[PDB]
Amino acid sequence: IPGTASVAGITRMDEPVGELLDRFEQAAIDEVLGAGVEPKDVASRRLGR
Amino acid sequence: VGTAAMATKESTTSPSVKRMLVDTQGTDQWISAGKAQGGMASSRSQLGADIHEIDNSASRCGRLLDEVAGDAEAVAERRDEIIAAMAKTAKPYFGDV
Ligand SMILES: Cc1cc2nc3c(=O)[nH]c(=O)nc-3n(C[C@H](O)[C@H](O)[C@H](O)COP(=O)(O)O)c2cc1C
Repeated sequence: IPGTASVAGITRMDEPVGELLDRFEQAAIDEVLGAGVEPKDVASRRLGR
Repeated sequence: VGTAAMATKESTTSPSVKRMLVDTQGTDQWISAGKAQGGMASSRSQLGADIHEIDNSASRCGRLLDEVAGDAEAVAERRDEIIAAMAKTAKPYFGDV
């Protein structure tokens, strides 16, 4: 019972969830970094205050 | 992301299920109810809600039942075909009790 659009996304076998999601996010990481914007140093990922 | 993470190593889907999922390539357009496109099919559920399925024997049996369900005489007309369809799936019809 998968979705019709994302079945074509599945390509290989037994790829760990961590690597899969890391690549998912790294796509946007590279897309944003292509604009030439350096990152800023932050203590953690939440940064609520 | 739900679908892209099915064939993951930590997932408990059957290895044959994982291989079949990798093999099938779906469509980008909408799929009409009860029809199949690009190895992908859309059929109704037990309560009538629509479902997305891969085009396999179980999906074919489900679509046939959707074609048939709703009339006892319709079930009686094509009973043996329905028996064979279930016998092809993993939830087969019991014997003639
Ligand atoms: C096999 C499967 C089971 C799902 N079960 C639920 C569910 O129980 N409850 C829910 O709210 N969404 C459920 N979803 C939908 C997901 O929340 C999510 O919208 C979907 O996996 C995204 O599909 P996509 O990878 O094609 O973008 C399910 C999706 C799939 C593929």
